[PDB]
Amino acid sequence: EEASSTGRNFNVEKINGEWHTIILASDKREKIEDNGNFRLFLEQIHVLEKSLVLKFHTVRDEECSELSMVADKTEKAGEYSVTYDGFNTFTIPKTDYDNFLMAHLINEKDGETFQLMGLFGREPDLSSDIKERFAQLCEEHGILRENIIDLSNANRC
Repeated sequence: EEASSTGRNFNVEKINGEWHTIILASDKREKIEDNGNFRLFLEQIHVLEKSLVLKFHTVRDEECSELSMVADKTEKAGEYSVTYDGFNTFTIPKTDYDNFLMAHLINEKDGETFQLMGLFGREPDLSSDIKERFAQLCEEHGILRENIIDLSNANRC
C-alpha cells in the first residue's frame, strides 16, 4: 500500500533506513544541475520522535562530500522544516515505504522561493513506470520535463 506523509494512515517509522536519489526536479533547474546546492544524493533517513535525520552527499568532480540535515516536524501533519541554503519545508506526497518515496520541498531564501521534488528508491534505480508517475506529479506542480533530471546513473560514490 501507498501513503502520504500528510495522510491519516502514514507510518513514518517505515521510511527509516537506506534510500537513493533517483530523480530530482525543480522550477529552478540551476539548483539541481552540477554544483547546485540541491543536487542532493540521499543515503539514509533515521526517523526520530519529532524529526528526521537525513544523510546526503553532494558530488563534484565525482568526489563525494557528506552532509546531514535534521528536519523537525512543523505544525502541519506530514510536514518537516530545515535550514539549509535558506528555509525549507517538505512533505512526502507519496511512498510505498519498501521501494519508492516522492518528496516535495519548498525553499525560501533572501526573498526568493523555488520548489524541489525528488524521487528516491530503496535500490539505486526504479522502474520506468514509477519514474513516469513521478514526472506526472511534477507536472501537477508546474514542473516540465526539461527541469527533471534522472540521477540514477550518477548516485554512487
